[PDB]
Amino acid sequence: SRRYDSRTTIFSPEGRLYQVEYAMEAIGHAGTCLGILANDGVLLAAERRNIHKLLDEVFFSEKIYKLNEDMACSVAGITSDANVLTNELRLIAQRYLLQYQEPIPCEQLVTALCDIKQAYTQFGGKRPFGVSLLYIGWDKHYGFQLYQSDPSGNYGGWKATCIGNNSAAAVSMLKQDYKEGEMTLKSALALAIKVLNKTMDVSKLSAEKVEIATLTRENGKTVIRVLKQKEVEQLIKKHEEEEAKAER
Amino acid sequence: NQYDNDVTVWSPQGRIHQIEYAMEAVKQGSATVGLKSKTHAVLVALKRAQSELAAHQKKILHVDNHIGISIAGLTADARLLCNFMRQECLDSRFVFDRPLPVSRLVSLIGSKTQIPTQRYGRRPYGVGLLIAGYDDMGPHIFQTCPSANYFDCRAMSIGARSQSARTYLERHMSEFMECNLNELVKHGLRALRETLPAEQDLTTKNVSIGIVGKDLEFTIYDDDDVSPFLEGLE
Amino acid sequence: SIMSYNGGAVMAMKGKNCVAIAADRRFGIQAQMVTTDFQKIFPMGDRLYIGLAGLATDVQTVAQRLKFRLNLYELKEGRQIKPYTLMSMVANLLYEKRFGPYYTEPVIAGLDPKTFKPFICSLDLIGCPMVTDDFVVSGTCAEQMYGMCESLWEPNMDPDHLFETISQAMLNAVDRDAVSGMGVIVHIIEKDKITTRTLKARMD
Amino acid sequence: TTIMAVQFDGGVVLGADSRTTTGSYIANRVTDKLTPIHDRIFCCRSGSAADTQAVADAVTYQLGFHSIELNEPPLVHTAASLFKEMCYRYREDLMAGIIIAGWDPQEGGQVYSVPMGGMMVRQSFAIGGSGSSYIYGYVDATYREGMTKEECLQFTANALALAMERDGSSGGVIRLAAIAESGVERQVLLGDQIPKFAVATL
Amino acid sequence: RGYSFSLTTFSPSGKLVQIEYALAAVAGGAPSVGIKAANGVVLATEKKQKSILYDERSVHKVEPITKHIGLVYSGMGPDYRVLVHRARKLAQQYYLVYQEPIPTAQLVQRVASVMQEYTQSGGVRPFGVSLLICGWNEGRPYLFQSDPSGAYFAWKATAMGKNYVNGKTFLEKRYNEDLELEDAIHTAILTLKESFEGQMTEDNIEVGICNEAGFRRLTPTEVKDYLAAI
Amino acid sequence: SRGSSAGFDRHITIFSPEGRLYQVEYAFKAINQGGLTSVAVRGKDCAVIVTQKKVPDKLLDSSTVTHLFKITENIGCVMTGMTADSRSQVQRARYEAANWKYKYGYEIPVDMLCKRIADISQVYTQNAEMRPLGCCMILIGIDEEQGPQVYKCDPAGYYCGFKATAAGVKQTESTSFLEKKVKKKFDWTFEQTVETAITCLSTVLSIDFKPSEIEVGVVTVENPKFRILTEAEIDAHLVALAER
Amino acid sequence: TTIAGVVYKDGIVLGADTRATEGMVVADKNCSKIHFISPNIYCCGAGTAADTDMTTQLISSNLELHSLSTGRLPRVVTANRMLKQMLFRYQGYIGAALVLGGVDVTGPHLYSIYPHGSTDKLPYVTMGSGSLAAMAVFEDKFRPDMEEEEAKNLVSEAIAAGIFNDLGSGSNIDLCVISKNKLDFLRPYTVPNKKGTRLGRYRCEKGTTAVLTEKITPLE
Amino acid sequence: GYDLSASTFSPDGRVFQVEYAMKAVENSSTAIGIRCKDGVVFGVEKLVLSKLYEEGSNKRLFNVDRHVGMAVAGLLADARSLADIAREEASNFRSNFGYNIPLKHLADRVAMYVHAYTLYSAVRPFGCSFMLGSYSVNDGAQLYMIDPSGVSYGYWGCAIGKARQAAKTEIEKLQMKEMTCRDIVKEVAKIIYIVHDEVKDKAFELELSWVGELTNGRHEIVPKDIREEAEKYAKESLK
Ligand SMILES: *[B]([O])([O])[C]([C][C]([C])[C])[N]C(=O)[C][N]C(=O)C1=[C]C(Cl)=[C][C]=C1Cl
Ligand SMILES: *[B]([O])([O])[C]([C][C]([C])[C])[N]C(=O)[C][N]C(=O)C1=[C]C(Cl)=[C][C]=C1Cl
Ligand SMILES: [Cl-]
Ligand SMILES: [Cl-]
Ligand SMILES: [Cl-]
Ligand SMILES: [Cl-]
Ligand SMILES: [Cl-]
Ligand SMILES: [Cl-]
Ligand SMILES: [Cl-]
Ligand SMILES: [Cl-]
Ligand SMILES: [Cl-]
Ligand SMILES: [Cl-]
Ligand SMILES: [Cl-]
Ligand SMILES: [Cl-]
Ligand SMILES: [Cl-]
Ligand SMILES: [Cl-]
Ligand SMILES: [Cl-]
Ligand SMILES: [Cl-]
Ligand SMILES: [Cl-]
Ligand SMILES: [Cl-]
Ligand SMILES: [Cl-]
Ligand SMILES: [K+]
Ligand SMILES: [K+]
Ligand SMILES: [Mg+2]
Ligand SMILES: [Mg+2]
Ligand SMILES: [Mg+2]
Repeated sequence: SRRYDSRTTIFSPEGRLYQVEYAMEAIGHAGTCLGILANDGVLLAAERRNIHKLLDEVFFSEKIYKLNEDMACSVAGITSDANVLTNELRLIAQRYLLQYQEPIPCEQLVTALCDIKQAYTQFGGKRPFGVSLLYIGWDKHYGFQLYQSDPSGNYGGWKATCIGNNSAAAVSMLKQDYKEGEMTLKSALALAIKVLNKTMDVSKLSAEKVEIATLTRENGKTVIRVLKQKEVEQLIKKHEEEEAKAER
Repeated sequence: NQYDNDVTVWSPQGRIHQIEYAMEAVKQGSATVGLKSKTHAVLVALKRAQSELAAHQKKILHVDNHIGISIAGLTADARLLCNFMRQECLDSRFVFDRPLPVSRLVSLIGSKTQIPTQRYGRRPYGVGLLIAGYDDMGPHIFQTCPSANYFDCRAMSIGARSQSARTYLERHMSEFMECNLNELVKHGLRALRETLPAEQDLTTKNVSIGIVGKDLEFTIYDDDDVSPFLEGLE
Repeated sequence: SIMSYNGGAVMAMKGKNCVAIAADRRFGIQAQMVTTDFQKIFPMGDRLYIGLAGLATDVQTVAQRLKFRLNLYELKEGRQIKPYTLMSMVANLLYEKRFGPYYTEPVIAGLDPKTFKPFICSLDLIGCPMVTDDFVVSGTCAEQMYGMCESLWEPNMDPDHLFETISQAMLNAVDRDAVSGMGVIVHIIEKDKITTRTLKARMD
Repeated sequence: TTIMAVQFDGGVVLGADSRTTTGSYIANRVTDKLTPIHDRIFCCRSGSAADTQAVADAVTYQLGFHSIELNEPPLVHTAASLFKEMCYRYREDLMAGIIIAGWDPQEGGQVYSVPMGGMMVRQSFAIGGSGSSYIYGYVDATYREGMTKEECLQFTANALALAMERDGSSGGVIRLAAIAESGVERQVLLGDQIPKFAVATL
Repeated sequence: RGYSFSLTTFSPSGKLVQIEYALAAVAGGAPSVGIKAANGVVLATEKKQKSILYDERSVHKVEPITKHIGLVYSGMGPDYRVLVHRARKLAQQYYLVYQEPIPTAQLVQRVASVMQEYTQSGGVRPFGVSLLICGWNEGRPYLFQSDPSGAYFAWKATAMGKNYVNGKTFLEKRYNEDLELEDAIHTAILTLKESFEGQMTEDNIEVGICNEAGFRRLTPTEVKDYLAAI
Repeated sequence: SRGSSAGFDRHITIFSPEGRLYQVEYAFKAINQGGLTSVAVRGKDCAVIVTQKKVPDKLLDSSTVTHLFKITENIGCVMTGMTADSRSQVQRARYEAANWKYKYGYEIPVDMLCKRIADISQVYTQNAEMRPLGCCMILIGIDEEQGPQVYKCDPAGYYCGFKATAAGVKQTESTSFLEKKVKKKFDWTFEQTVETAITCLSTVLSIDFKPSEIEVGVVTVENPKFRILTEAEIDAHLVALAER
Repeated sequence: TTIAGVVYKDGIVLGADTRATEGMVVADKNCSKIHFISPNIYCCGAGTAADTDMTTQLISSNLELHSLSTGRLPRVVTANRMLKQMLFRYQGYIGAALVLGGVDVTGPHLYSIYPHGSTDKLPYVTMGSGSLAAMAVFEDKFRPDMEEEEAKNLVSEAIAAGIFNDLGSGSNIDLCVISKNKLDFLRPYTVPNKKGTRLGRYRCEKGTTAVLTEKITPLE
Repeated sequence: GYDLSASTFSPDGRVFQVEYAMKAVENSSTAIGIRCKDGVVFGVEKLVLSKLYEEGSNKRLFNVDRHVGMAVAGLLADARSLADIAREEASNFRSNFGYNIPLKHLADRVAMYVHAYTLYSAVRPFGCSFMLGSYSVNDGAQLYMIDPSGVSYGYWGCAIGKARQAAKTEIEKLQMKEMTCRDIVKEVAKIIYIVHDEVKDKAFELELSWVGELTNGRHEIVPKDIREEAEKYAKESLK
């Protein structure tokens, strides 16, 4: 029925896809989520929105998802949509392992999901998924990698990036502080906290309010770990001591 | 207005504007005439020519040995319906080894053409047909419409300025039953001629004739083959 | 017989706080040995292994498709799969093919990922599970294996004694079977380590 | 199996033996082969136990629904036609030899045979199953037009007893039912209540 | 055939308004409460029950999913009945495959996923319900909420429906980690009294509990007893 | 809020800004278009349905004008609201019951039948392409353990069992009448069940009936088969009431 | 297999042996053949083991969905209909031969169910390759309205008759007793067979087995 | 607006698309049925829109089974499609159950098919009302009428189309319970002549059919000579 169809998969007069753009507005309001590539690893750091006192803390993270043995992601946008996409990511990665008996290379996983997102903009008459994703991974072709995808089904690779609230401000801080070829997991961790400290300007930054995951290689094996709160408090402490030095 | 775009939307006066609009396609077609006697059924059609160098559109179509049609409205819809009629006739010969009775064929058309008038996104057929046939019940002239209704006729005309042709046919219809073939065709031609601007005449380029009856399979006459019928409109 | 086309034998066996699983190493086609290092035992966890005997192509397919399911299960759930739950997962996979089955009859051996209690079982080709407290056997020399296991196995054996018993059960059983052998591999599973050995074995 | 039904003025009598066999093992020695399909309509079942139970359950369903929709008792002819439709349609996958009998207010007592293959014919009396072979002659000689209900019961019990004596696949108890406007009356003949005919000693 | 286009879409400010409006149906529902004690979970709800004419026992808001899992809701009752049925079926499908009762979180994830579908799939509106789901597995109690978007959250205690914002602040100033189940049942009922209007009987509230023995509804006579102190 | 509207929320079953479903609300109004009221009451021994029987036209065969339907031999029903919608819901209940019996081997309990019908109605409130049915079903039957039962379900897909209930134009007034009467009764339970139903109906309409102006159907613990009273049977009740 | 059931005064007694065979080899000595259907209904299984397992699990599950919905304890007739309609649909290719017994609102009921989908409702039934041995015990000794202990004695004797006279049956006797008031799942009920004890010792000391290769992998 | 789709209720609980379809019926010329002691008689005022049409063109009286007649008013192509539905339901009933479909059941089945077209945006309601009549020794005479909403009731007398009320008021004057079909045909013809507006619509054919003891329970056209006598009685009665 033509009267009720809101026509989610058509062009506007300037060649735009409004549902896609409107979905990108939803993402820009979600929790800030950054990714940083180093020489010995990659990390994801995300603002937690689940912070009410009475929440129970039952899973290992809020927005960090393991995808397969060598990859993880984080998300900004509609949570339920993110649950659908991450489930589909895990399936794709296992279909590839089944078929080739080696892990899916990172960019091929990202591309495979992005083709699904693209299809939702072109046919079917459905709303797109209100999700942007950061992917971290290791594979044997390109080593440590960091990708970003959005509701248009576009993606790109990054050395550092940010999605969600105050992204623009976070990317400027990264542009300035990030050292191409010269970062370590320890200095990327420091930069991540520095960035979140300026972009959560509502308000004073706390371990309860962030989640950090790191991805490294130890003895021919990928290790993916969500940092315990003790470790996050220590990084925040160190960042605050560092600002004590800042003048003299 | 809000009631005129969808064949599924009844208006508040209990009409369906899409069906009425589809009937306009038939009123703007070129005229055709159908009439019958005790022994023959005749179709006469005016063929409209797009330019002086164009042939003149086919208006009369063969359905089966005992059935032909004349068309007014969307040609592509005419062909779709004609193909359905052909297939129903072939089926009845295949299964029963005898010609499909003309009135049963026309019931089939009614039932087929009704369906899209009741389903969203579908449209009526934009074509009206005059149907000439002969069977155990004698000769027949039937008329079909985009509304899916159909009519059993002594004679009929549809298309542009067809009202003149109907008036002529009412005026002389008490004569039709007892006419020989020649008389009957002439009556068809004179009715058709009433539809024309005063200047213009029936010619071998613009007239087409179809005849079926007791001794005669459905046959179409065009071009030089209509000259005998046009001579001695005297 | 379809199950003797490739030949092969697996067994598992329970001790005190430990389990053992063993397999011959022959990949052959009827009479012809093709290779002598063919894998029939596959890790489904740090302390949980599945051994498959039967048609070599289905050994491989069932191991792979099982792994696909298990990986999805572990990512979705918080956690490492329990031994009993793996059995069920495998039962379900096999019975889905009830009317055109995979020709493989697996054994599972493991320790519970939280309690470390010993677990062993076997299943038939359509997924009927059998849990035991001693041993299980599958392959073309099942009768030979039963004879050795029934005579040698004892309750509450330590890792060293379990190793000796499973080894002797396997070696002597396969030595009466034309299409099993060409080497035996044995895994002992303990809380704190896995020990993997190939045995000195007849190669005819 | 041996099954039988007989029309009388105002109703029907139905009977069956009670033996279910797999090979020559008796899996049930007291089977109830007379199954109610509606308040005054029964079927007697022979052939495959599984097939006849499944078909009877399905027809009970169809007839019950039909009867609620019409708000009237079903015709015996309608029950029979439903059996026939299913037994004819699936004749290649079913082994079912059925007798449908009952009472309705329009046509009274009626007996229909639906033998294997799915034809349907009304009869004054019907016999079926493996044991029926042994009683064609008996029933052809003994049947009389205008029998009472009680005579029909006796005639049916005698016929079934004779069949049961000779057919390895029939035996056990005789189950009888009488159906009329006033309702259904069921009984069992067992042991010494089964009519007896001496074996012929020299 | 069915409308194949989404009835929930993005507004220019990035909102899925149909989900927002579903949340407004929830907020206008009858109040519901969940409190995770140290040794169990309690779910309690008010019956929006006019009339003495109602047979209070004929339909239940607090429902078993499995031996070990139960549900209550706030918002549209008939929508809830759809989700109870699907949750039960999801729980059985799990059991047939794994031969272990479904962990509470896995059940929530699967139900939440059904709710997400109804925000995107063609020709349908979202569910106008939020669920509170309790269970016991791996030696421990769980309380979850699942909202019309398909988002789900693990709570120590919460309230939903009419006056939920105040209910939550009442629980904040009253829940503690070491609290027992018998105490928790009380505080759940007190939380309902905060927004009641009507005088509470055992016939116009429903209470369910989850512990190591399993999930069950408290009987009228058991509720009556907890109400004597309140 | 307070009667707000956006987009197509008055045309299809999508949420309004307050979270309402206008199209479902309008289906309740459609129940009243027929101008009729029904009442049902359950006691310890029976359950009863009473409804108005309006035959305005003399040319109608009044034996075909009814709102009482047999669903199974043991379940009866009264329908209120749009007539063809009601017939359709009656057929579907007949189908559900018969199918339950075939699959499960015992008669469908009245509560499960009412629930199933309600769950079917729910789909119409969540799927945009069809309207809700503008009718309300009241079912009566005997449960072996709980005694006589009265269940009602509505176009929102809500359902409930009752001591007594009503439907149609004077539903509220009937509800108040019945509430006032049970409060007075011991163990809050109706005892004179046919009388209460007819009296309730007669009060809220202000009519005082002839036996041809109402229909009455019953199920009892001693006689669980659903029964429609004849005129003469109904008249005996009207006369017993008239004299006290 | 030998499986059997009896209706007694106050309920049902079900019985079974515990042998499973693969060919003419014992594969399981302690197979559990008495399956949960619902808290008041159990089902013995004979025939193809995967099929008895899967069929009873599926029906138990669909019945749990049914009772959750009705709020009532299920009926034996219901389990019977569901099992038979499924087995009929599969035309005998699901090789489940079942003894279904329970106690419901209408009292105790016992059915035998065959792979092609026929069922018989009877006060005593037997299935499996030992079914004739067990049936002979029943024909010889069954009485109506037995007491609980008499009925348990009789079902164990009938299972024993299969265990000892049928090569397809062996090992232990399991019972299940179901009344209005009680469910006793007696596994094992009796252990009439036992492995003899080992006269020699084959405790092979470390190094007896020659080893080609070893790898220790430490875990957490 | 609230009146575009049969899947949309108006705010007062009406389905305007069904009501508009009913208006199509109410614009059509009048058809009547009368049940009497020994059957059912149908009459239709069949307006002749052109003298070029054959006598009998556009019948509004159909045989839907050998024992069942149908009389229609409204959009004729919709009515014919309904006649075909009724025919198929009767046929399929005989094939499945093995006897002639009872009238009431046929009426209820086709009513439910009509009703199915009043729920959805995907289809439009039928623009027709129709009567079904039969007779058998077992069931007596039965006359049902079905409207575009799918409501179905039984009647002693019934009229549909634009002079419906004028027709009904004349039908009420007859003691039809005590009359035979032969007497009733004359009265049907009479009533059609009464309600026909000869000023506004110039020409009509009377169409008559019946089913009753006199046709042995077969629905049949009234024979030509009986119809002519009935017309003549009606015309002189108009005097
Ligand atoms: B009778 O035709 O001999 C009798 C009638 C049935 C309807 C009771 N038939 C049989 O006994 C034929 N037997 C079976 O169908 C059967 C029974 C059992 Cl227990 C198992 C397998 C089979 Cl195929
Ligand atoms: B009994 O019917 O003899 C018994 C019942 C089961 C439930 C234990 N049946 C058997 O022992 C027959 N064997 C199996 O179904 C079987 C077959 C296969 Cl292919 C593999 C293993 C087993 Cl255990
Ligand atoms: Cl992986
Ligand atoms: Cl991988
Ligand atoms: Cl044209
Ligand atoms: Cl054209
Ligand atoms: Cl027209
Ligand atoms: Cl025209
Ligand atoms: Cl797979
Ligand atoms: Cl049987
Ligand atoms: Cl036969
Ligand atoms: Cl036969
Ligand atoms: Cl016998
Ligand atoms: Cl669409
Ligand atoms: Cl449910
Ligand atoms: Cl469970
Ligand atoms: Cl409970
Ligand atoms: Cl049934
Ligand atoms: Cl009272
Ligand atoms: Cl049954
Ligand atoms: Cl009208
Ligand atoms: K015999
Ligand atoms: K809707
Ligand atoms: Mg060897
Ligand atoms: Mg060799
Ligand atoms: Mg078969």
